[PDB]
Amino acid sequence: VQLAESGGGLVQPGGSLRLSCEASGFHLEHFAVGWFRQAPGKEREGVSCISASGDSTTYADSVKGRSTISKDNAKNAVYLQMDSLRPEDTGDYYCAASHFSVCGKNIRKIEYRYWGQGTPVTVSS
Amino acid sequence: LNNIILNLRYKDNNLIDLSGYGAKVEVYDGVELNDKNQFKLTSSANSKIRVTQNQNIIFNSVFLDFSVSFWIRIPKYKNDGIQNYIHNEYTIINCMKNNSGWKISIRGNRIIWTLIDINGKTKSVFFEYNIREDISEYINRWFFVTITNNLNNAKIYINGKLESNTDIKDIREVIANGEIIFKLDGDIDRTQFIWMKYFSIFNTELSQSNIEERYKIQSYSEYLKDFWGNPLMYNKEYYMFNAGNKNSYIKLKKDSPVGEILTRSKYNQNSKYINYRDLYIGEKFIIRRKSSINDDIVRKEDYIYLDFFNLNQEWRVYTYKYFKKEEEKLFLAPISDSDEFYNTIQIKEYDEQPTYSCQLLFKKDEESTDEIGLIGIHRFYESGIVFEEYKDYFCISKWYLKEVKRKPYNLKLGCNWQFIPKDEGWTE
Repeated sequence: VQLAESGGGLVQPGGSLRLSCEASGFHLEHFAVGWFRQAPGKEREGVSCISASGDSTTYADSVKGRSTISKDNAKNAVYLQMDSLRPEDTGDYYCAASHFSVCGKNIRKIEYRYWGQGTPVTVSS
Repeated sequence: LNNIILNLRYKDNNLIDLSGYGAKVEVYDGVELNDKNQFKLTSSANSKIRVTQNQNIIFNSVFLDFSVSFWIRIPKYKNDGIQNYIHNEYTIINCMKNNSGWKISIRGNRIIWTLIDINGKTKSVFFEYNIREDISEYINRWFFVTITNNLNNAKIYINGKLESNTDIKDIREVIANGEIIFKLDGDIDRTQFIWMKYFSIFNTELSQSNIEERYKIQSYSEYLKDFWGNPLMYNKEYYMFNAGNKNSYIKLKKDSPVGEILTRSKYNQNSKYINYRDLYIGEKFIIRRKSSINDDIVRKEDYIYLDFFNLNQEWRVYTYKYFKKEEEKLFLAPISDSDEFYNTIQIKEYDEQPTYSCQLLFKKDEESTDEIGLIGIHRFYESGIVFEEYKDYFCISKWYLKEVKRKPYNLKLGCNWQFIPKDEGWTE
């Protein structure tokens, strides 16, 4: 019961990038799912999250317009499209599963149970 | 009439005969009283009650037909003094004159009604409750005893149901008009005691109908009750018990905001006489008001916060405001005035029969009309596709909402909770 993590690293300020995760271990239908970024010198923060179904997803304000998030029940996977990247969105990126189906307005690391292992992104000159 | 000749009840920090015949009641300094009409017989010598019945009015000589009714609460055995618990019998109420009359005794898990005629001849009838139950519904909990006598059969009814019968044709003249002495009398331990309520002596053989009705009436209260039968209190510390999952208990999952459901640790010693499931386990809960407050007694339909102690802090039990499926896990978290959650619970007793269970209903507004769900235990998905694995969680479900409307009310429902406070009548 672990979570695979994919998505590239090095990109130039303004580009785009897609991050993905495969649910090798448990089924994924009935659990909400979230994405968390951790930059050097900071503690993990929520970026976006999706309901167990597709009822509605929530985003952090800074990437609010930029990123969009999706979920596939067939491939058992979840994706995060991040466009117009800033030189600040750089750091390790993680995925996790919630205990509840609902995806709350605010994002708390407490609700999410699986993690591991981390795919790094870097945005610089 | 009510066919009643004795009726001890509470008044002005005293007990009193309100039968209307004016018996003289004497309560010594060793007997403990409370306004909820209970009284406690201890081991100390001055813990007795003498009743002098009225010898100056009715035919105070003998009765062919009579009944004795009362509520009782008997403490659990000591886990080491078990041998003493089983061996020693002791009298609690004695009514003798000239070596004849009745007496009520207790030998361990057995309660005894004994008759003696003037010839010295004796006859008994009793009630025994299992001391191996994982959850006993009689041990240290209030129940209702009634004993009916004619000149053929001595019967014992517990909570309205007939439980024992004995032939007493060989039994002849019984002397009734002796002093009635409420005192623990035998080879008892220092820490021995008994709780009693609503003592009444009738001069008739009560029918099962009359007895069950009396049970329903005296059992009724506007307030709710905890695991033992006493009033349910605000601001008091409680463990939780699920009527549908007797052997289960709630624990905050590690590094998590949800409620796990684990299995109660049992009696793990080497006596082959007893067996029980530990009751003082799980998160310690506590009920709070939500604002005419008065006394700290939790009544039906009252609006409450269900809190509990995590580490060094009082946390609260919430739900997510809109969840899609039928049921959803409950969200345990520090106390906050949040937007995404409901925090207010309305506490209900959907049961029409005498029960110690209550249910917890989440509503949108206390002025509103829409019902979210009831609080219970549900089995949620957890692991992989290759091997299905499910786990019990502290939940809120819409499913109970229609089930409660079924009559007669299903006692084994998972929305049925009972609160268990530390009581000196239960050691483990």
